[PDB]
Amino acid sequence: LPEHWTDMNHQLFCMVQLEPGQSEYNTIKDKFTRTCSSYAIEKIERIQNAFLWQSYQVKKRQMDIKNDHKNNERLLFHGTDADSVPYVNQHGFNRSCAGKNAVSYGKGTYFAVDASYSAKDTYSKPDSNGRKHMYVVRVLTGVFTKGRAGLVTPPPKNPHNPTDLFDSVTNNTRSPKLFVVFFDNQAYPEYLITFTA
Amino acid sequence: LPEHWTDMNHQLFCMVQLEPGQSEYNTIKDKFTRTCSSYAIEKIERIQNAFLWQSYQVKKRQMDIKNDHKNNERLLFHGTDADSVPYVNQHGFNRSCAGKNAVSYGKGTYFAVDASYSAKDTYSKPDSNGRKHMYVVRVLTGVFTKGRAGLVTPPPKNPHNPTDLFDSVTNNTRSPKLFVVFFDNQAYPEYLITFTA
Ligand SMILES: NC(=O)c1ccc(Oc2cccc(C(N)=O)c2)cc1
Repeated sequence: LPEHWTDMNHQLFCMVQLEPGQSEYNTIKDKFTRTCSSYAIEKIERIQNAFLWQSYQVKKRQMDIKNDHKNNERLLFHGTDADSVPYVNQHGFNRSCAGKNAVSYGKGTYFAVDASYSAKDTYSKPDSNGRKHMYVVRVLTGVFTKGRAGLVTPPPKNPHNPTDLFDSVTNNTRSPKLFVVFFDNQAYPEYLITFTA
Repeated sequence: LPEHWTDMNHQLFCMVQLEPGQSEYNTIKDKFTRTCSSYAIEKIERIQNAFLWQSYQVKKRQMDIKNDHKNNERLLFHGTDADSVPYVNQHGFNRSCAGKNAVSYGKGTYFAVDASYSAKDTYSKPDSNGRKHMYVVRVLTGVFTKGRAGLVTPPPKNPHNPTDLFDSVTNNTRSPKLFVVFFDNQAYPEYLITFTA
């Protein structure tokens, strides 16, 4: 487990409230405010989930071996409803629970490049207290191609070798604004931003 | 990587045909003929998939910690069509693939206690030549409960803590004949039996 995590005292899961003025808080606030300067952050929690971390780090090492010295990992955003937060914190992103996106590039879990996209009420639905929830997520985007609405897995790189897959798909390979992943443990929910108008 | 695997010349995937009449072949054959003695076995292959094995073993160690005992694994059967075999050998079982058979106990991957159940033509579909395909699968069934139609994950053990889930579901808790799992890397395809009626 990473050495800068708080001691969890044999526990397997903890949310750690960050302090404004720490580089760790300030980098996430800045990444968010870059496209959502109209909203205000209530708090930023670091998600310490030992099992999700272990399974994700195994998938990352495998994709680092399989791919040719790629940057396989991106830090992306995911807006969701309050009712989903306890499940995501504990169990991560389940494609079987994902909504149809208004532009579908496949049946999987969607992640945004820009906080502004995730900040829409469609994704980060305001709870009964007007709190919106957005995860900051390590995603194994790996080698990607433009997706299509029919996909239940990423497409093959080569139609004559149908099992050798792209790692993820995007809306546009030149100017990616979203990624879709189709496997468990391809995404680590690292931070939860709680925010308001 | 387990002792009984054979050398892979630094490769990460191999299908290894078992030698008839040796101890490993005999063991797997006996599990099949216990309920399928009227069938003809053409061959048995050991599936040596390093990445699938690693991801599965990580989930096993996690479930052994969580359940506080090491009785979490069962050896079960899975019949499928010839066209799904390459995908299962490389990627394992995927709840998102199944646009085919019934899902009465939930939208997960189905496994049989008896080879005779998996030997049905609706699962192990005969190809042009009457060849049928069935996997022998290590499944992390863990603590299980009765399933029902529409489940996307196992139910919670107590709805007072709705994120602490059962590991799998079954048709019948007292005398199970099938198990359903809802997460990637909860099942390792260990052997592929090629056979005919
Ligand atoms: N009662 C049901 O509706 C039912 C659903 C799926 C079933 O599928 C299975 C069960 C066990 C194994 C296999 C298989 N693919 O080998 C398929 C069987 C019964």
